[PDB]
Amino acid sequence: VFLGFLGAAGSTMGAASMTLTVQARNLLSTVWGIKQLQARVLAVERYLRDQQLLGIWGCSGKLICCTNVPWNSSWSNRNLSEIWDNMTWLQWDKEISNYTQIIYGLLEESQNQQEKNEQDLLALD
Amino acid sequence: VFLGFLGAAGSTMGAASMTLTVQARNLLSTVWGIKQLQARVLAVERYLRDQQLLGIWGCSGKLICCTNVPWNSSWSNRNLSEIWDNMTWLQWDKEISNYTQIIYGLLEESQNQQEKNEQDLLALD
Amino acid sequence: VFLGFLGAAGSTMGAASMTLTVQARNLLSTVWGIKQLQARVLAVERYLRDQQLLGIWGCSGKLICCTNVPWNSSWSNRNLSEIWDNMTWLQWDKEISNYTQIIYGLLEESQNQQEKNEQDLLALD
Amino acid sequence: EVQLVETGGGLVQPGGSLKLSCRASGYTFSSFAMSWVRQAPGKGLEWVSLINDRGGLTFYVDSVKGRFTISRDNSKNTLSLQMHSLRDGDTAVYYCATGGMSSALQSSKYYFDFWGQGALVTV
Amino acid sequence: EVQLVETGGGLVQPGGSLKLSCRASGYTFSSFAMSWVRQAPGKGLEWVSLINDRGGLTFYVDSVKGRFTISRDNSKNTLSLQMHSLRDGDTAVYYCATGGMSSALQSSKYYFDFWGQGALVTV
Amino acid sequence: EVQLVETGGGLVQPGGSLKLSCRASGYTFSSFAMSWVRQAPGKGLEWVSLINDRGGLTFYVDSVKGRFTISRDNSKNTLSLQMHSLRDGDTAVYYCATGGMSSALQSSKYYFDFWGQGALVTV
Amino acid sequence: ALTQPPSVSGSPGQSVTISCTGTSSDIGSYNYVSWYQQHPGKAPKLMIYDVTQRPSGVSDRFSGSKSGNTASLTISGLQADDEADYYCSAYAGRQTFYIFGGGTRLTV
Amino acid sequence: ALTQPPSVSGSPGQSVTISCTGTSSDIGSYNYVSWYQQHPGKAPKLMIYDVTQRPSGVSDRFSGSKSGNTASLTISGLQADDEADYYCSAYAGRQTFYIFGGGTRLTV
Amino acid sequence: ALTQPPSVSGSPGQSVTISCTGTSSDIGSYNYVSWYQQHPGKAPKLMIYDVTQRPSGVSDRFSGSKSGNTASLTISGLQADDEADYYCSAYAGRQTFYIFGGGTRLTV
Ligand SMILES: *[C@@H]1O[C@H](CO)[C@@H](O)[C@H](O)[C@H]1NC(C)=O
Ligand SMILES: *[C@@H]1O[C@H](CO)[C@@H](O)[C@H](O)[C@H]1NC(C)=O
Ligand SMILES: *[C@@H]1O[C@H](CO)[C@@H](O)[C@H](O)[C@H]1NC(C)=O
Ligand SMILES: *[C@@H]1O[C@H](CO)[C@@H](O)[C@H](O)[C@H]1NC(C)=O
Ligand SMILES: *[C@@H]1O[C@H](CO)[C@@H](O)[C@H](O)[C@H]1NC(C)=O
Ligand SMILES: *[C@@H]1O[C@H](CO)[C@@H](O)[C@H](O)[C@H]1NC(C)=O
Ligand SMILES: *[C@@H]1O[C@H](CO)[C@@H](O)[C@H](O)[C@H]1NC(C)=O
Ligand SMILES: *[C@@H]1O[C@H](CO)[C@@H](O)[C@H](O)[C@H]1NC(C)=O
Ligand SMILES: *[C@@H]1O[C@H](CO)[C@@H](O)[C@H](O)[C@H]1NC(C)=O
Ligand SMILES: *[C@@H]1O[C@H](CO)[C@@H](O)[C@H](O)[C@H]1NC(C)=O
Ligand SMILES: *[C@@H]1O[C@H](CO)[C@@H](O)[C@H](O)[C@H]1NC(C)=O
Ligand SMILES: *[C@@H]1O[C@H](CO)[C@@H](O)[C@H](O)[C@H]1NC(C)=O
Repeated sequence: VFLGFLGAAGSTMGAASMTLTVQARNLLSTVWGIKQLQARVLAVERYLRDQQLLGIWGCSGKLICCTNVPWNSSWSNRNLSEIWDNMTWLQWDKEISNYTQIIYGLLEESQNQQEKNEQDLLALD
Repeated sequence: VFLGFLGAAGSTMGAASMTLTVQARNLLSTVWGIKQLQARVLAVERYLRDQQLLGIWGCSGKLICCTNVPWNSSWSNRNLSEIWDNMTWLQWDKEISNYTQIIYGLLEESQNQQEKNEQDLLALD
Repeated sequence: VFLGFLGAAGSTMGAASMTLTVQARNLLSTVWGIKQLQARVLAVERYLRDQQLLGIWGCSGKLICCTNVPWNSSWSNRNLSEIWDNMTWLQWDKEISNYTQIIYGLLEESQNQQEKNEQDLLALD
Repeated sequence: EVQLVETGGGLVQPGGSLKLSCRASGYTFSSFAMSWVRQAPGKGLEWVSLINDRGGLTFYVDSVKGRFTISRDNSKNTLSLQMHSLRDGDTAVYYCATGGMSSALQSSKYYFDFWGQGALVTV
Repeated sequence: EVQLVETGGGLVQPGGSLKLSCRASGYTFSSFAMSWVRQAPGKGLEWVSLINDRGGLTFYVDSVKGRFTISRDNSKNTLSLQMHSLRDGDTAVYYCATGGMSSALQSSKYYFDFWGQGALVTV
Repeated sequence: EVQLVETGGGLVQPGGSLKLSCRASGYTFSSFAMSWVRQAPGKGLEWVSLINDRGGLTFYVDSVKGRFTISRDNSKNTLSLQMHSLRDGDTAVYYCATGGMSSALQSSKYYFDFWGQGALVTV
Repeated sequence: ALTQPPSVSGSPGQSVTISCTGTSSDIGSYNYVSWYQQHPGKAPKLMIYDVTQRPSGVSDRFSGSKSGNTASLTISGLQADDEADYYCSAYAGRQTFYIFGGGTRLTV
Repeated sequence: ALTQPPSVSGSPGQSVTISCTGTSSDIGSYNYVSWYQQHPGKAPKLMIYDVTQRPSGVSDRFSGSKSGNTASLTISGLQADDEADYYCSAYAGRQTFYIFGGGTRLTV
Repeated sequence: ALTQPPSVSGSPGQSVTISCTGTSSDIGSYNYVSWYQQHPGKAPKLMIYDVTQRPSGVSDRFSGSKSGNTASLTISGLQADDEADYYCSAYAGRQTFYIFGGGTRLTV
């Protein structure tokens, strides 16, 4: 499982988006019998929290998920070639750390809950 | 995350159904280093059990999920206006505690497994 | 919950595929207060790992999941009647233990990631 | 040994609501999908409807899709067809037959293996 | 008390881009779905478009599906209809009405309960 | 520098099964989507088929949807078109071209950027 | 569209039954048939909804009914003020929603 | 519907080849073409299924075959008891399922 | 298909504006209208893409524009070497992709 882990860390975002399963499979597994257990418990919570995010968004069970949130040029004005072909995910995460929680809120609030309510109302027509 | 938690506990079920993400995000996180760890483990199991229910039903990854189980007037004869507009979720849960496991069984047994088998058979046509 | 557990272990695979929820619901729950806690933690990890497999495949939230991996006669030349009507799951698992990781790799690599990328490209047409 | 025996057939007027029932014996009824196929007196065969082995999936031709209703009871071994708003084009011998589809766990049965005596319907 | 009052109606040429606006009072605007229904001078009623209570789901007839755009503002209590590429067949009195659908949490409102004065449009 | 060179073109009878192959050079073949576009001797251009950069998504016009099969090999840089059951309306110069779509991670390429010499097909 | 009689007549105090015929996909599939009364120069008004149900403020003299793929509006106790164009509205699914019939001229 | 020759003839002991022509969406897309024999006054009987496969109890004299968008029923060793109406059945997808051809009158 | 004028003419040094008319579902729904120039005996060449955008190597004399459900190709500074058949290409959704217009004969 470990093999290939973080190998595309220095690759472009496009090239590094085809190895998502390699990172995904590496997120899940005498006081030293307690502390290690705590670490195991910690890993589970982190995994579940990320999965919870994917579930409050319409992204449950997916590694690549398309959404209805428009991109804002304030978050980033770079082209697609300057993000996917000429840029790595670490650089992108360093720039967009500043805006992550606005995008997360837009993902959580407007799009998924309005879409879910609209499916609730279309299903009773 | 905590902010707004249980705020719609006294609101109507309709008004309180638009805040589901607020409760959903608050379900997941020296003998005192063990007992607290047990509590953390306990929370995970509860979360997973509820998610497991949603998965055995056709509701995985959703906060609002529509099903094929007809409502039975024996469970409740109240109108929709007397449930969603003039009633809270605590009152509803107190009345329908008596019938919860019948609805859960109907959700688990007839609808999801028959639908899943019917998709298994439609996919081979 | 326990009632009916593994009851179809000796039944045919077809008959034993209608009781999947019974096994699914039984996977989730002083040094003896630590060891038992470790066991609980262990169960969670196993559950999550299996769920993770189902998520890296296109099978999240499903107990029966159809895929795009063709069956290979090298894995098994038996008919459908000799698998579903005249055979149990333990016998099938004993034969196909030898081939499980090839099928798992084909499930993980070609079909789901190519399908996910193709949906990523169809959604922007 | 497989004996299919239709009943409920007779004569009705336009707008009629006619129910046929095919009784099966000699094989496991719940293990096979069933179909209804009709033959006009002066024409060939036409497939009408299909129901799966569990009675949960039903298929119809467009010409009868909103008027005919195939159904089955696996305890009583009875296939049934309820036709509402019968039209002049529905005059035919209706046959019940075993086959037309199968579940994912069985081999393909894209054919009608066994057939019934037939039942005349005059609209 | 429910008072619907349309404006923006008048005369335009083929290819015109005409905007109507219906103002509502006397009831909770955001709690009801709204529709636009048109009546040609010499014909009967024809339903044109439907918008839900939240303004997120819109439905149109095929004849106007790519030309008309229903919209609503729940703070200002204003329903609006923007028609582009107006055709000769679009000459009619347009009415705004309350109803046509409801959310899953309400009772069915598959009817138009309250109506507007109407607004003449001559293409 | 981009050089597209079609081959496999010639003459065939109705019901024929004709295979064309377009060889590409001068650019990254696997990075671009490809299309086939045809021109009848006396008419204008008609788009025939589209294949994405990975060769997993294929699109056709209704008139050829069940008869033509676009395919690509990215190691050999070869685009190919297999037409079965060729009809009299399929007589044309077929051109291979780069473009027509792109993946979500690229800019839109809803146009045909580079073109081939062409290949005559007489049914 | 629904087929509806172009005009009917009735003497005061008598009862009339306007009819309305539709396909099976609309009247015969959904129990949502409503009736509207439009006076000349004014906008319609919902006399009946859901086949048999009356909006408040509407007199009991107006009643509705269904029969297969057909609906009807029974207007009893005809008065001079009932002289109006009556319209059907049927719900016909999700790919199309509301289909109206032609107007019925009521004279007294 | 499938196009099938209205009638064929053959002397006893000779071999006949009933033909059957369909569109590419049905015979040319799925390898599920079955043949039925109906005597006058009785109900059909599955002579062949899956193009080339015979139900048990059916004599070897009946064989089937496909060629592009065309199917055929080769009946060798013709006997007096083969005088029946023969029918095609092709599987044609999920939006429609079974399409039958016209009957073929076999005389001996 | 798109409707395009069969032929236009212009004297050298003058400017011509080839036109192109489409339905609202294609030119009026997507801003993806491209123009191609095909000399007799050769294959087309992308003069313009995305309505107003020119591939590199293409002279500034060629410009494009849109107006509702109509597109246009303004060719200024006409030269003898511009004598070619011009074609439209509009993107028209996912159930169909590219619709071409007829050719426009340019003479100088
Ligand atoms: C590192 O960059 C070079 C170009 O400088 C590239 O060829 C190589 O593939 C990159 N490595 C990885 C792991 O992506
Ligand atoms: C983008 O962000 C700015 C603030 O940075 C905000 O004012 C603006 O409205 C946003 N634009 C969109 C389209 O959401
Ligand atoms: C977009 O692409 C151009 C191509 O010339 C490049 O020079 C430019 O830096 C890019 N712009 C941004 C904002 O990334
Ligand atoms: C966000 O703000 C921090 C400073 O608070 C800065 O380092 C970071 O680069 C900012 N974002 C961008 C896109 O520059
Ligand atoms: C409590 O009830 C009042 C009406 O008595 C209502 O206006 C108010 O919004 C309710 N509070 C909440 C939090 O829903
Ligand atoms: C509703 O519940 C009663 C028992 O409380 C049961 O007998 C009845 O069949 C149920 N009705 C339906 C429609 O399931
Ligand atoms: C339903 O609504 C009516 C409206 O008058 C109300 O009086 C009644 O109590 C409600 N019925 C139930 C069973 O909740
Ligand atoms: C269910 O039964 C309990 C007593 O066992 C009772 O308190 C409760 O109210 C019952 N349910 C309803 C709907 O009354
Ligand atoms: C065990 O096998 C017998 C046949 O030998 C069968 O009838 C029975 O149902 C089987 N038991 C189970 C639990 O499937
Ligand atoms: C099946 O497995 C063998 C090796 O056991 C392999 O060579 C062959 O290509 C496989 N076939 C398919 C169709 O994948
Ligand atoms: C398939 O079915 C036949 C039926 O006669 C059986 O004899 C045979 O053993 C089966 N073959 C395999 C490979 O399981
Ligand atoms: C896989 O190999 C083992 C021995 O390594 C053998 O026991 C097993 O039966 C093999 N698989 C099959 C299908 O025989």
